[PDB]
Amino acid sequence: SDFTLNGIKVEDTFAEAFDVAGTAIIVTNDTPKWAMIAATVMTGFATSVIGCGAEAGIDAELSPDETPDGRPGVRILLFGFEPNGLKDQLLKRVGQCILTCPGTACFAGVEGPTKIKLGGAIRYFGDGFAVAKRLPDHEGKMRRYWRIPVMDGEFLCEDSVRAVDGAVGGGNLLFLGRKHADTLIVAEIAVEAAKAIPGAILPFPGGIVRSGSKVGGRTKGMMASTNDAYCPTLKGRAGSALPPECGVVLEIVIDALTSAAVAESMRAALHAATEIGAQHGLVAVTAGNYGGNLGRHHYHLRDLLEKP
Amino acid sequence: SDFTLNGIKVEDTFAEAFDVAGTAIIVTNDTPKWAMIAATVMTGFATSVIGCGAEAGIDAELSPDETPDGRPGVRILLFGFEPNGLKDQLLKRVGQCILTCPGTACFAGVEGPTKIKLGGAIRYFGDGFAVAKRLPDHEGKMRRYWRIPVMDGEFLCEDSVRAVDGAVGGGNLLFLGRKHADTLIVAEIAVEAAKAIPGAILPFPGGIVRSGSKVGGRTKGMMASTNDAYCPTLKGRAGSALPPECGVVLEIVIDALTSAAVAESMRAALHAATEIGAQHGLVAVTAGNYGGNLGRHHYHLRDLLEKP
Amino acid sequence: STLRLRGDLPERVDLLNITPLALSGLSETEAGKLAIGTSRRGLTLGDVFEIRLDGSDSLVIEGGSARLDRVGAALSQGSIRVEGDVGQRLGEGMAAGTLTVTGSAGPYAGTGATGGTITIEGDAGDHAGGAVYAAKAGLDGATLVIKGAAGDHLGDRMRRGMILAGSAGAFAASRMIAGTIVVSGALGDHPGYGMRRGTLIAGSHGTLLPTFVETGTPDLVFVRLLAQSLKHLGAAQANLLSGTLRRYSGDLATLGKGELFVPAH
Ligand SMILES: [Cl-]
Ligand SMILES: [K+]
Ligand SMILES: [K+]
Repeated sequence: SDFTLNGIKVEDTFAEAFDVAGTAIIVTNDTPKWAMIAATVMTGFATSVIGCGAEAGIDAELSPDETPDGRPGVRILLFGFEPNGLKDQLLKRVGQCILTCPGTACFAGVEGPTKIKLGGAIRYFGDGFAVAKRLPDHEGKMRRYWRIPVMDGEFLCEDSVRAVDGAVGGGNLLFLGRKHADTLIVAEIAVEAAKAIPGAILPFPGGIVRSGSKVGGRTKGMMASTNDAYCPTLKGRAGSALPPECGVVLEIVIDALTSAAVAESMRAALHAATEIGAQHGLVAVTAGNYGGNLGRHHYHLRDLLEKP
Repeated sequence: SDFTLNGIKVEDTFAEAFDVAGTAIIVTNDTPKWAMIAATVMTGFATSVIGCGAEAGIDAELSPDETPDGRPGVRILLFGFEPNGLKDQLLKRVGQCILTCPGTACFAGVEGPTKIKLGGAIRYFGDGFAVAKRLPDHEGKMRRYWRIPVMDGEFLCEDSVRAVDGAVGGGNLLFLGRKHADTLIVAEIAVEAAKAIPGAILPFPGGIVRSGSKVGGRTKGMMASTNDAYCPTLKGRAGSALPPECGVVLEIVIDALTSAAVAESMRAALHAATEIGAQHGLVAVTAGNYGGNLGRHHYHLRDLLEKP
Repeated sequence: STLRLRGDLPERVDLLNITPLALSGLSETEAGKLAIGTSRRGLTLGDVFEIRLDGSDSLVIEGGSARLDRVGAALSQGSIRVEGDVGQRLGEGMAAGTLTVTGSAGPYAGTGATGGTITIEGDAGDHAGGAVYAAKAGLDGATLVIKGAAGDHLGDRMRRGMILAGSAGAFAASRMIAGTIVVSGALGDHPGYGMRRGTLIAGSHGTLLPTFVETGTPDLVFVRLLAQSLKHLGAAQANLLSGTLRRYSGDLATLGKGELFVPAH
């Protein structure tokens, strides 16, 4: 039953992930500095879909070659429960975090089956002065963009953005370690490994979560409560799932446009953490599950053994 | 008789600012890096109160001396329409951007007459394991803090945060310039001047706005529309408020806990911009007003002539 | 499938529904009897051309006259190549495909064309890309390429699509509903009279309308997109977008949502 990876104990559990609506947008600016500013203000306040509006993250920085604009850009993902709630959140965030940022321009990030109106709705801030243009892109496909007049110039925004089907969120694996300062470093180099997978992001601050989201609760209609089992202050008593050597636990949550990306992002995090884990006191690695019946996708750590 | 400062024309208008509910919190972490990560994710998606929940910004970074914790911190402000809406937004943001961030601790930032429950409401995530402690601070005042048990350890959060009365938001002055690339630099060194004033922040991305929020709309019932007068694409026709040399307009919006800070924050930006303005082709500087009857506070540029 | 023009046309000829899709179904003997003449005496396809047919979506007319009206009209399939000059209404209402003309074209070339590409290696006639009498719109989504020089009223009442002209005559982009016209060289007097929406870009320009105002020299993202679109199609006018341009807002007589770009200096 016990599993050992790179000399560090790994529990024989699975990560319970859920099906989610996901979409991607490419935001470009004249400089990469302001491309990042625009994305950073858009991704903020988006660590969970249940409390925050959505789950947002920056997938990758784009060079002037990887972009339809020809200007340095940013590929930024957004996830939500329902395709309507996702549309509602994208409209709010693009409208007041992208449109407001100077010199920006919004394009559709990923290809998908369902359509989401973006430029066609922000066009109404133009007060009837906005115009629409249709142009074939570098691949040969006819795309429609809106031109909203603003103080700095024109905010060009593609009419529609596509939402990919089968985007998976909630894939997580948590680390148990002796000391906060050192074990944070283990998780830090763990998120750096996971970020690299295309189409996958980590919404929480720096990718790391310190509050253990537990389903249910002790009193009345608790929807979420802290995970008393993995709390170091509640050690020694029955119901604490961590050994006496452990003193700090940190969780890593991954969302991705494709299910395979969730598994590959977890695998890379699982390996990178254990390789350096012994040096910084990493005791063990487990995954968060809810019982098996809540979430469709199960990411067993036993399948993540193969090196990347 | 329109004022000219440092060789740059300055329009003889006033900035129409409004009274707003404001509060401040101090978030501390073990390293200045993660205090900033905590602050950055909480401030995101808060550029206006009408569309985003609130208007947030980072006032200043605190050293281990300037903090009640003794750990490096960040002083971060939040503004809202109603003290009830302000309370709702602080709870959401601290609950999911501070609590979730590892190694953090939330303290009351500013002193004020009205009280806002902050720690006393997040304590319910503790699922009955959270405890309260009363301790006198370095000034001699008894303060009450909550200790919520979490995976990394304990999330310490002060029970109540104070909300200052008479916080003013919406103080703004806009720049007219020849070229986007150069005039952005004028606005960039303008926000750096404005940020320095204690108790004042600039909510929009990097402090700058490119979409001129104009009250009303051309057709039907519109709450906000683009400012066609200061749009360079709508030049030459009647109703364009900018000269032919101008080609780019950028707005700077300032919120502050005290009315005087808005004026002093405006003053520093007005002077910093014009000192370097001639170098980058800055044509003129004016301020956005709504008519005089919407906003209580009027910040005339005629009173901001005195050097800082 | 090749149609070898026997000789000079005695009357105007209507080549509608003489598309490779329609020709494939017909027999070589049966296709010859199809009348294309305007007059009562009429003319059959056999009287005009030497018909060689094969089950293909490609059609080549060897030899052309300025009396070949509606050539390629309503084309939904395949391609038609005219080695010669053509008459009015090149590809009227063309749905999709490609239509290439070696010589010059008559007036109203490209009317109501929805999709596909009409290429005139010669010069275009008056109202090229323009709407016909009582027409709701001129060009309606199809790409129109004139390597030579277009006449007066290029893109007249144009609704959609793109026009790539070498040179253009007077009153270009008049009554324009929407679209994109990039003429690489000279542009006649009074362009865009009554323009509602659209983008007009030219190298040279004549006298402008009083209802056109200059916006300045703005670096716009749309210009970058239009440039990459022209680069990808191999357009000679793609170099015109490389430098900084001077902008003018659409005719203020109507809703002034159109625009005009001309090189700075
Ligand atoms: Cl005819
Ligand atoms: K990445
Ligand atoms: K500051």
